[PDB]
Amino acid sequence: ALFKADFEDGNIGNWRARGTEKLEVVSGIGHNSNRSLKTSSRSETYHGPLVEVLPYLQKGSTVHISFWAMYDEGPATQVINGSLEKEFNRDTANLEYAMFASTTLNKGQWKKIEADIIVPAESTGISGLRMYAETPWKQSSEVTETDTIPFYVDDVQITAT
Ligand SMILES: O[C@@H]1[C@@H](O)[C@H](O[C@@H]2CO[C@@H](O[C@@H]3CO[C@@H](O[C@@H]4CO[C@@H](O)[C@H](O)[C@H]4O)[C@H](O)[C@H]3O)[C@H](O)[C@H]2O)OC[C@H]1O
Ligand SMILES: [Ca+2]
Repeated sequence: ALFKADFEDGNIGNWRARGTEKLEVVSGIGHNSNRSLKTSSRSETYHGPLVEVLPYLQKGSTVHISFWAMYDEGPATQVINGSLEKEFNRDTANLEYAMFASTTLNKGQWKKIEADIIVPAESTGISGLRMYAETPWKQSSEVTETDTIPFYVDDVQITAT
């Protein structure tokens, strides 16, 4: 148990948007609970809730990340991805991204996204590693309504292996 977010305290914490989207801890919508993190006002596939997690982890280790996600408007099914944003040498202009997991969700039902991930070693110069959720990438030219639907995440956990 290295990191846990259940949002039951109502606090956004260090969770942030990636662009112009809106994040809000809502009540009355949750995974077997009353609170969760809603992301809305998405206008890119890459808009989604993100949190910095490097400080919780040991560089050079393997950890297990999971979370639950739900959407309740738009298409009948939609893919949601779990991804990592990585910063090296404190160079904010040259960020990297990787999908670590993907599942197809049915409208209105909660489902788990999970995978092992590798935390790069110290000698890489890694300086940020942030987990986030999104829909499949993208492209601004081609982004649609179904791609940018609002969605909920809950019960985010990272664990040792
Ligand atoms: O292996 C490939 C993967 O690397 C790739 O991952 C996608 C890479 O693009 C990601 O979208 C990025 C997200 O960051 C945006 O920058 C923001 C916009 O400017 C400011 O508002 C803000 O400060 C920045 O954070 C960037 O514009 C956008 O392109 C996407 O989420 C990843 O899924 O996927 C394809 C694989 O082949
Ligand atoms: Ca919750």
